[PDB]
Amino acid sequence: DIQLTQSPSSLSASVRDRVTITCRASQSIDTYLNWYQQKPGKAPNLLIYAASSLQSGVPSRFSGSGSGTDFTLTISSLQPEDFATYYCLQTYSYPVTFGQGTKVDIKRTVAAPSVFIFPPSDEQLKSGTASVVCLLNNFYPREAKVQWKVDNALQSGNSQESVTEQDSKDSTYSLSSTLTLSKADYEKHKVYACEVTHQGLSSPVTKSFNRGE
Amino acid sequence: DIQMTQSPSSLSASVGDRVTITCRASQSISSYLNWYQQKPGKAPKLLIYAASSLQSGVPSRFSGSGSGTDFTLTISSLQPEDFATYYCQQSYSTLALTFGGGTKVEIKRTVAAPSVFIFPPSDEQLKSGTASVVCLLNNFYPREAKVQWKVDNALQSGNSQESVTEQDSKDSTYSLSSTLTLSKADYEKHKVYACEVTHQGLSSPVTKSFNR
Amino acid sequence: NLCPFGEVFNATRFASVYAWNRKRISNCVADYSVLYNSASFSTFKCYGVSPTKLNDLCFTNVYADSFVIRGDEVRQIAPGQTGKIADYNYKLPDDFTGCVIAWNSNNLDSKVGGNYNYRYRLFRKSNLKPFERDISTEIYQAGSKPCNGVEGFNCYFPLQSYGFQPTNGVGYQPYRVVVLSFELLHAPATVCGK
Amino acid sequence: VQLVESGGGLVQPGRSLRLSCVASGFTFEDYAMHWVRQVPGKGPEWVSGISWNSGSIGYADSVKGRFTISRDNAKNSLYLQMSSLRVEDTALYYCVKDRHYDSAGYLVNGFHIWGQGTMVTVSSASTKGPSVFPLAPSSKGTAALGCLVKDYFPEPVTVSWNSGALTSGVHTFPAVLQSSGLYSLSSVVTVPSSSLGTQTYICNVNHKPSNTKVDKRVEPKSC
Amino acid sequence: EVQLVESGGGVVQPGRSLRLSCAASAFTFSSYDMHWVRQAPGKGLEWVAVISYDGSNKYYADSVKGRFTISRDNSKNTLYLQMNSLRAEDTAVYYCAKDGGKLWVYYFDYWGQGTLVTVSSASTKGPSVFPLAPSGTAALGCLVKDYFPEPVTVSWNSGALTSGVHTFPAVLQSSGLYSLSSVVTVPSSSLGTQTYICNVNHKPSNTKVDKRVEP
Repeated sequence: DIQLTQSPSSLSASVRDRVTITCRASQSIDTYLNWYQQKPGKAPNLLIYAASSLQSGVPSRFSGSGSGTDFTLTISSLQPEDFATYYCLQTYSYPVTFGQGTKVDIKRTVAAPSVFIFPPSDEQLKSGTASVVCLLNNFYPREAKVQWKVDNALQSGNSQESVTEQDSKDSTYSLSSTLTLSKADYEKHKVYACEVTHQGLSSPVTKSFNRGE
Repeated sequence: DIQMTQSPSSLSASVGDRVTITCRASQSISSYLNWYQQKPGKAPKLLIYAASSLQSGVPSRFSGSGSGTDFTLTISSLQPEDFATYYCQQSYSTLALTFGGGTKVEIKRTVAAPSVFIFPPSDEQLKSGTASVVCLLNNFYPREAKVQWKVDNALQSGNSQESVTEQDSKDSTYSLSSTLTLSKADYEKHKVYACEVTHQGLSSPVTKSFNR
Repeated sequence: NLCPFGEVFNATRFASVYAWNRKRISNCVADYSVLYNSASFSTFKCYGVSPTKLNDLCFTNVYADSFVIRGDEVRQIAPGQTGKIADYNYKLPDDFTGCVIAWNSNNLDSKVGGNYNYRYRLFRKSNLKPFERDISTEIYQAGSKPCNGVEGFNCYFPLQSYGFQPTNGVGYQPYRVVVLSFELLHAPATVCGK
Repeated sequence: VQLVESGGGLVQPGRSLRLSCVASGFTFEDYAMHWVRQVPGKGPEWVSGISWNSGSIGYADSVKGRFTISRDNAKNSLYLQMSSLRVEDTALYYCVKDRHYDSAGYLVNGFHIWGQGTMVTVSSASTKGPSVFPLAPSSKGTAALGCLVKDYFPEPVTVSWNSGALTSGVHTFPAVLQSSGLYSLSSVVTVPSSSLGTQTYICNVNHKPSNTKVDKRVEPKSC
Repeated sequence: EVQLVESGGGVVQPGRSLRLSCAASAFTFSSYDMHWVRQAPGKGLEWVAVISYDGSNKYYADSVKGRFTISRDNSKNTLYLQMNSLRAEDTAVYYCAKDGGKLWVYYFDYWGQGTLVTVSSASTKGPSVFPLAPSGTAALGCLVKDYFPEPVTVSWNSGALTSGVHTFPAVLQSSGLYSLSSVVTVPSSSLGTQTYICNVNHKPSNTKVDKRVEP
């Protein structure tokens, strides 16, 4: 009922940088706002309570400020272990509502993905279903679009995507998209391609194959 | 706070008399009550602590008694150096220590009528813009005396200041001076300037006045 | 070992004044100097004993009473006081020996929608005796007709909520109070200051 | 100091589950208690909370009327009765200790201690083993190949390469919940092109919920 | 034999600050609690603050809390009172008092001579002396008006005329200054033959005025 909007939704900064995250409430909430740090696969840890009060054991490089509707979370000097998603949480009224979160990532240089395509096996085609897979290997930033083309027809509502967590070494991401069709629907078409658009690509890269070659 | 009320506020006794001063408390203070003597222009000195314990070096003619809300200090035989103001102070509320109003023990002499003199403002003062009318009560006893300013039979309230001297070393009498201060514009607005004196030694109120 | 004063002052919540909590402190060494200079206190008044002298005295038992009232009522937590709190909720004797400590708890005990969890006894036929704790919720009979446990005309619930909101004046804000009582029996003492 | 959840598991949609939380290491009566859930791969959603003396109870709009929170102070326990479980309710449910005692407007109200969470999986179907199909390296310096683990339930699966001898360049992606209620997952690896005719590449798929193990050899497709 | 000597008193404008001292002697200063007690002009005694023997605990009266600060230096055997944000209500003679220490409660057994603190914005102005001419003996005197601050010494015939003189305590009029009256009763026969001159001296302003008094 009270909406919390964080900006940005994703952030890229290097170690020693000053990180500032914004959280805006749809209506005045006084100082009733908390900040949480959540690493993936872990419970959210409280960082700031009462808008600006530091939680016990939280490093002083974290600090919060603001009152009313506009608030800011600040990491004075970014650290390697501070990669996580940061949520703001209003405790002014019920229901308890969270922000959408700001994923803080350690900045790397822009990196282009390597694209591979795989046809469905003869073994699966006898099973009645055909699955075409597309691979995006080692790219940065995470924002990347995968477009499925079946005989140059854009496929929506029959494919699903999955993105890896950012690699701890080269700080890149990886994505896999899977196009699913029945055997009868598969033998109806020939060309299967996947188009990839990314910041590290001056133009979209497309990998394709022809059925039965 | 705990209010300490002493009775009487003033008493008159001669050397050798037995003087008893009363000190009442707004609430029970057990036995935490102290007595202090203060000479004019001097630091207070402790006489009794814990209601009844005599301080070291204080003459045994001083003694205290009482508990709860009512307390008494007693000087069995008043001496010439004992004429001073006596304060009681409660110590039950250790972080809100409060004193009594004080009881000034004075020298009883025979009743003396005051000599009343009035002085108009000098010519050297009227040119500055202020006019002060002065009334004098000279050598009277006791101290209780009322000075009422009447300007054209109108009682002047909120416009005079009083001052009383200490007891004279010769005749043990008091002296009072009242100064009525008004601007020059208020001065030529009226005609009659009088000073009314009420005192125990006067069978009727005496008034000394002059015409401008 | 040390006396647990931190468990009373630093408790995450406090009791309502009608159901005031009491902590009996015995067989321990008390550090009063660190306790009294820990947090900032808006009210600090001692009776019958100095707060700097406690480090030298010994007592059979020390009682730490704690509760929550509003700002205008802290003055009632004192010997010889009268009022709704002093008569019907928490009463100190006229010869009380100890200290009463209070601090503003608006950040802890006030709610946006109002904190109605803190209560106080509003109706009682007779006054509480010193150190009396009445937690009864019996319907108060204000007239000649019996109530029989049913609220109505001349039949009032004896407890009343405070309703703490952080924007209220300081007189209406919640204040946490701690009353330290120092009992001296003719028995071997167990609490000495150090 | 700990919060231990139990009661989660597999449940069919429209049925009910009762979650429990055993608290220790602190005064359970001294703090409000809350339930927060997190769908795999998504953010957090607060579910329900309770004051302490049952003086205040709240629910998220998406669960109000269907969930009932309660606490047994004598047993240091928090409960969540989840009647009529929709699929949108599938998530890991965290038992969480609140900083103070209000569930509305305390500046201090926070989620200071979190349990490990119990998993509530709401979906149709029972256990099914996955099929493993090769993602063969194509002909068109470094080449990539992989394996597809399709149509299994419930989670999870694990995939290795060359029995663990091949780890550099391996990416295994989180699984997606298909519309059929079954999961699917992929794993890939990049290798030098010069070894595609001399080095054999085999993926090792393991789906314990169905006792399925499959060793698929991934060869370049012959014309 | 217990001595306490104060210093640091004087004039101060409202809102300013002033620091007082209290040097102790001939007793164990680092073992007794110490007090400050003030006394307004013509009023009673008011306890101000207390400090422990070691100076770790400090307690103040509500009239000065959050405004005054008590402190002590056991190496110098001195007691301090930092008075900030001084109002007109603080105008009083300030005493330091040693704690008796024989009870569970506080009580003062020895007092210092005291130092005056006058809170007022009025500049040190010289007095204006005006005569009082007489109209069965007679009386005459002088009017020392409009001077700041206390005190002023008034004598007659350079101290030769002692009997019959009455100098009254000063009064603080609404103009922030002081007014004082001094009279003397003389026989009416030596009026034009005996000349009367009042000697007024104001050390704070360095003003000495001699004025003749004739009917």
